[PDB]
Amino acid sequence: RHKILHRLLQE
Amino acid sequence: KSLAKRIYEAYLKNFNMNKVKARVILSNNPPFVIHDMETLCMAEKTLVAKLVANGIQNKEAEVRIFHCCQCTSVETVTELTEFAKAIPGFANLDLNDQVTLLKYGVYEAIFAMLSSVMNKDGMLVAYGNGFITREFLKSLRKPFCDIMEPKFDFAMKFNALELDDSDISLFVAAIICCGDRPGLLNVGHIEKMQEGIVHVLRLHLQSNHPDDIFLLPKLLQKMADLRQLVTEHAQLVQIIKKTESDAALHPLLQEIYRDMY
Ligand SMILES: *[C@@H](/C=C\C/C=C\C/C=C\C/C=C\CCC(=O)O)CC(=O)C/C=C\CC
Repeated sequence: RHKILHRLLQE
Repeated sequence: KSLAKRIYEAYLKNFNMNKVKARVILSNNPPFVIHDMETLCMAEKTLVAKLVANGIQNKEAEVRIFHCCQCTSVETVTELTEFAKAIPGFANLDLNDQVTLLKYGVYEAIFAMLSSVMNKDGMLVAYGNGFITREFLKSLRKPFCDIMEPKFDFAMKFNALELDDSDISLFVAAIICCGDRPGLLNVGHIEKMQEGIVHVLRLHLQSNHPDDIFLLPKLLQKMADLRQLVTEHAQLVQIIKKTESDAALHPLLQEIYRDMY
């Protein structure tokens, strides 16, 4: 549901 | 004592715009002000704007402002995740916790943070390159006018406190991590984090603003006021996407907004 946010933290 | 400085240091690197700089600028030339549509078009045309707006072409002044607004949100939200990471013990939290706090958090943090560039006369734009009149923002056809004004109303009362960058960083960190947010995997670790961060503020206020001994109560209040504003903001944004054919929402913004109100 939150692709961008998960990617942001993990990088 | 270590926690507080670490937030200040983390905050300083992450955010391009800080209170001292906004106040200071307000130095060969003063930031170009837009008090008019004509002025906005010329401001919109200029090399800096063209470079940094993604080259928006919408054909609606109100539509372009709303899209232009978004670059700031995405830019701030990206920075907020990094700030959150710097905060001790945030890294530990589960992805559902980290993401959930951010989705509710990012817009609350911005509104308090937005204040420093904000002035009763206007708000700074393009990393302080431009000034936009509050009147002009308020003039734009409904419902575009509504978004800026209450944020400014909050801004006026919030500015009055008044907070150093160190003060904000602590305030911001507390806003980001809240035990209350829906769907949190663990309540106790966030609540424990809040106590730490909030406690630092208490110690901090006593040395920093001896003149005001009541700052913490007033500062704490702002979060409740801020929560409403995000609800009010969320509802408005929803209106635009349904009402207006023209307006466009960034993918990141949609994920944050969805399920929030
Ligand atoms: C585009 C024109 C205007 C940009 C105006 C305001 C954006 C600033 C802050 C918005 C913050 C949050 C948005 C909240 C949300 O939508 O969710 C470029 C331009 O011409 C201005 C550039 C320089 C001015 C001289």
